[PDB]
Amino acid sequence: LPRASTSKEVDASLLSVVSFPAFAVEDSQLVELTKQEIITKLQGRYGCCRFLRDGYKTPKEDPNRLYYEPAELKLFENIECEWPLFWTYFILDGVFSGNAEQVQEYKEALEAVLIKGKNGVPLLPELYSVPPDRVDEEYQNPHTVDRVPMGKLPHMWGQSLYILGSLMAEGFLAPGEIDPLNRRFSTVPKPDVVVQVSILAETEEIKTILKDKGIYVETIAEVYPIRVQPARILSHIYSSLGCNNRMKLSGRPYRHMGVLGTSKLYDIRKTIFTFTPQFIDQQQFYLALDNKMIVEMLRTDLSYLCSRWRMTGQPTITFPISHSMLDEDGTSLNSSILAALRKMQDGYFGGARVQTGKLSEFLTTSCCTHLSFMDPGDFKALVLQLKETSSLQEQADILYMLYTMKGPDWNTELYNERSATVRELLTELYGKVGEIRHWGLIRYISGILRKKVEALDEACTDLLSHQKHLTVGLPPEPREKTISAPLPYEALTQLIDEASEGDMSISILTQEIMVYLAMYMRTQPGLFAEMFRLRIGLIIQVMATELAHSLRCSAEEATEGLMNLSPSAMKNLLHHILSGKQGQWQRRRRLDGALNRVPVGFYQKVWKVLQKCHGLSVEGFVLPSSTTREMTPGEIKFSVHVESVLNRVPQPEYRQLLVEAILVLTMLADIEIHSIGSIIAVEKIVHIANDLFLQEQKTLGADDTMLAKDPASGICTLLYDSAPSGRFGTMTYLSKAAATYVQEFLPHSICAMQ
Amino acid sequence: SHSAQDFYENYEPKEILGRGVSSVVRRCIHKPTSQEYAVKVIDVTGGGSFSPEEVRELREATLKEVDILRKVSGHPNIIQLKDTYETNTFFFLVFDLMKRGELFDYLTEKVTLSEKETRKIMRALLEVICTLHKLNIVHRDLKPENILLDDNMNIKLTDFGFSCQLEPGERLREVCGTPSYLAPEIIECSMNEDHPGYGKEVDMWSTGVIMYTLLAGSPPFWHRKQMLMLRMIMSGNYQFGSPEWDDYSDTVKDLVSRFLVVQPQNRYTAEEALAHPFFQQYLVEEVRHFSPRGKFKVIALTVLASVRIYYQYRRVKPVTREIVIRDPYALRPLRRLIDAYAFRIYGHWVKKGQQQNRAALFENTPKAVLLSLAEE
Amino acid sequence: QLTEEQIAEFKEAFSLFDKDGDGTITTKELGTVMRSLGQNPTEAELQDMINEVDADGNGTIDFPEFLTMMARKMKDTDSEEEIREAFRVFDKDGNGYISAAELRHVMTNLGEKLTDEEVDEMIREADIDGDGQVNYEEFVQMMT
Repeated sequence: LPRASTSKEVDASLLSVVSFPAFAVEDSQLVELTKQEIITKLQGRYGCCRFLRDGYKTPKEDPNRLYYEPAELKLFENIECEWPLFWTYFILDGVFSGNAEQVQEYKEALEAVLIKGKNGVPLLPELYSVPPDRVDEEYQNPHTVDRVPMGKLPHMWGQSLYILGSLMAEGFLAPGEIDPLNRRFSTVPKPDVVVQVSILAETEEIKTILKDKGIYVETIAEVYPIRVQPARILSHIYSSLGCNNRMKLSGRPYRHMGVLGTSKLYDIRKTIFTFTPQFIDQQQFYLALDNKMIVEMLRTDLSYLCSRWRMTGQPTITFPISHSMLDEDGTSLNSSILAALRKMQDGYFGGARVQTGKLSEFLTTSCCTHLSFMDPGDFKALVLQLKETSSLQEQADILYMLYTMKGPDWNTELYNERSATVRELLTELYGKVGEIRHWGLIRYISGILRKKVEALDEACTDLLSHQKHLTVGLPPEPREKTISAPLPYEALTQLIDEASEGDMSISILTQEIMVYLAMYMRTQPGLFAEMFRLRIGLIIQVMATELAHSLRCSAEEATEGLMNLSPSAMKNLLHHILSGKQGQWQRRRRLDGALNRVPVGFYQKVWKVLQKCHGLSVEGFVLPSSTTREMTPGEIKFSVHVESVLNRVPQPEYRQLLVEAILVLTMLADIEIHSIGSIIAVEKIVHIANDLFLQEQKTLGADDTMLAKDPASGICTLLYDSAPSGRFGTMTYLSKAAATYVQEFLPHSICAMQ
Repeated sequence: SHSAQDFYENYEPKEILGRGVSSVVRRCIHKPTSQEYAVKVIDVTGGGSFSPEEVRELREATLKEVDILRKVSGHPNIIQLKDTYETNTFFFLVFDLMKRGELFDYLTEKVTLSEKETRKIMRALLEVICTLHKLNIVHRDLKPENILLDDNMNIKLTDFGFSCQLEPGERLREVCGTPSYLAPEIIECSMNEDHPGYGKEVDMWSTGVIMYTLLAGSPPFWHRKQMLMLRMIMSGNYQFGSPEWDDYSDTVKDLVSRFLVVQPQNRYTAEEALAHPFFQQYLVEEVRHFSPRGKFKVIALTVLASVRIYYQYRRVKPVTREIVIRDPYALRPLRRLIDAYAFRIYGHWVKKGQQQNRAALFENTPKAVLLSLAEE
Repeated sequence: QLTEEQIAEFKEAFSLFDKDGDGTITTKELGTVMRSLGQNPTEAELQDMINEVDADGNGTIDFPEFLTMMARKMKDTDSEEEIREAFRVFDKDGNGYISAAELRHVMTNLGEKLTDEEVDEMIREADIDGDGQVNYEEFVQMMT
């Protein structure tokens, strides 16, 4: 809401959304905030500008030329001409709901900017252009120089809007006539909604088990007038609405169905139909094979359904108990399931009120939808080895080999009576894989079947909308990709496959991690602070290294253990890593460098110090100070430029040392009031500080073994071990080295004063 | 212990405000008058993972809590339990919605505090502890994380979960709390069973240790290993750093030293602590009658102060950039800036528990071969 | 550890510093008492003193700040300089001895409404040798 897009800080076109046409907004505080921001930022003398740094109708830019060259330093600053359309929107916005004095003020302001033409009638000019001669004065005194009209002015849009506003203000028409749908009451709060939940038994054994513990339900039978089927049938049925053969129309394309669609009842040819929620589907992914996962998705869906429910009538949810919800012995339901049902009872579960009962009572009070469009108008040796051999590992290996070699769809002829295809055998493998709960090959066979998780694109767009840049693949580049814009489902899948290469399981792991990140972003959007770019491969490497350290095993053993880990355990590990909760300080520095958790104001301080020097060179590469006028601190390109400059070194410890030295240099620059006028090399600062620390430690009397040397960086590991603050921390040494370097390039005078 | 429907139709839930081990804090509004409150939803069932014995002990503990908060209600500096509701699965305790977080966030953000707010905070704490001791009620859980802050810098104690009544003539022999905040008596009682027990002296020790961590910024006693930490807690050799306590008055140091005393009998009480000159203040008085020697003394001290203020003013030293190159930790602003920046960079690694603490960031020891000698 | 009579003398002194009872020393009153004895600090100097004595920039001084600033142990050298400066203040006349008349002018400058008999009793009780003058040793031992 506050920003029109990721590139424009503010746009005056947001007024139309939050005014007379198409009222779609909530949290009126946001309305007031955006109105005040627009008034403070874009208001001028005879109107307002669309957005900052627009060069339309300017004495520069060479108007006969398009495709603006990247030379917008100051040639389009504070000279945006004007647009009275946002002014003429304000009078209507004020006169609509309850404002009168604002209406008179805006009308008085607008009458002064009017131009009288033929026959003496109001006429609204398009824009007022700055004179080509008085341009330097405006740069020092903005909104002070008079302007002249420029361009066409038969503006039908603004004139019609002004005429409509004047007619409405005259009192001839009421606000209730323009909108008969009553769209002016979108700011009225809705108190709450009660959710209804129905419980069914899959067979008689399940019903007996639930009645053992005191839960009374009815089986799938005994409700013959009512039928239940999954939601994919509902989607396939909906894929026939609005189809025409003469006009070449194929109807609605196939798409997934949310909880908001399955909650309501349906009527198909004088019958009652109910559809179960999508997240209890086991033929798509293995996410529904975990009970705690089912519980948390159920709680989230319950909260979401109770939140909006902008429909009429109470909702209805059906949660049948399947065979997979029992224990290992199959004689009782799991503890989590019985706890969830008991919490559903007594009318409080998750964050909503839950009322249970039977479908007979819920029929008289529930939303019903009437559908009318549905009315009638030697490989043989390998096969033998597969048949005779045992163990899931060998079976999976031989199936994968045969699928890659000759059997994408070829019949293995394993059964002389039934033609058993490779895909057929792979599918029936899931049946025995699910019973053992062996999370070591289910991912492998899922990679063979190339199963794709539904609703990935919405998760990706949700992650992108938070001003974050996503990344797929392991380093280094060009193999690293950068998805900066939303992509189609097929394009995203193929990009993921190309980034994943032939490792196969990497694609499934990346999809899983993306799902976890999307799920956790909504609930707690505060743990992603101090991070700008998300890289999946670095994350997986971090988890592998952490597991290897925890188990004190080899990398292969750590990867095998990570693959075996349950999805809930993977979520817990991801949460632990994200929360952040010799060998102690070095590990912290390595983790921080791997996740490059920069402070919240690093870029602003970098820009501020850059404003008082010619640049900051790192290992030959230099960042010129001329970039300060070509960009702004809020712009993403500056941030990615500094990140690209910083990540030249591969060692995370070096990156952290660089960050600390830059921060201490920015702090120290405040005390002095002078211009260095020279290139500052931070590696020299780090080396000088390390040498000073080495000399001090040698003076103290430490033996050589304590003051060791790194194999490929030249920095003592005890320096990495040193705490930041304190009288013996690295901060003091870095400050001393920075002061020495500054003195080395100073005109024999510091004149420090604060 | 009213029925749940009254709570359902009386208070309306809202967004989360905090999370805990097994409970979450959620804001609620009282429909008749639209006043805001904070509720504590406790799941006695514990998501179905609790054995019935654990469930029953949780209900008993919650009930004894509720009945111990009932009696203490009335003090303006204590939590007010507005309403309670009980079900077979949940407890709903309605409290006042304060505004901000605990003292932990304030201390982390401001690194160290000054004496101006410290005086008021510890005056309020001494008043509350004196009131509690008068009511023959002990708390034994005095922690910075158990104090909430208002918009007007108002603090009220909470988390009485470990509080219990003490019959006269009785001596408790139980061990609880984080290892940093035990007074020596609990440690001795844990090690040997022949000691009679402890009393309100543990509250005084907690007050002293929170004094020290509020002033210095780091706990007086902390070390990566537990058994040694217990050892030099037992020996009791708290020390003040050289370039850390060179800008503080002697009265506050004396009060702190009086607060922590190994002998339980010699420890200062709430009234004796409140009688200290550190809290001394005057409003108006005209009954000062005395001998001329005192008049000479007062005029002499007046002249002395009037001539000493100028000399104290002139004692300031310039920026001395050369000393900055030599040693920047000597200057107070430089040390403050370094500490603030270090806290800002690594402020996401300080949480509850003995594993991570504020003292882990500062390193005042001359790291050298002397680190070889750790213990026996 | 302080005692009750010391606190009484301290509050009497703090009341004497503040000519108008307000609860604060105030910049104007500090300037007035500075000029009364014969010194002219500038406004910048005065605000420097104010920000140095106070823990923040409120620009005001209260009772506990004076407790803190005069309960300090000044050792010997700095205390020796302070007592010499106090002596020189009391020694406006180049004689090196303190008489009843000099005390009279000093109290009048500080704003004390006393009488000749009171100051005579004061100097008689304070003096030990009975010569009518106070020596350095007597002054330093009295400073307790």
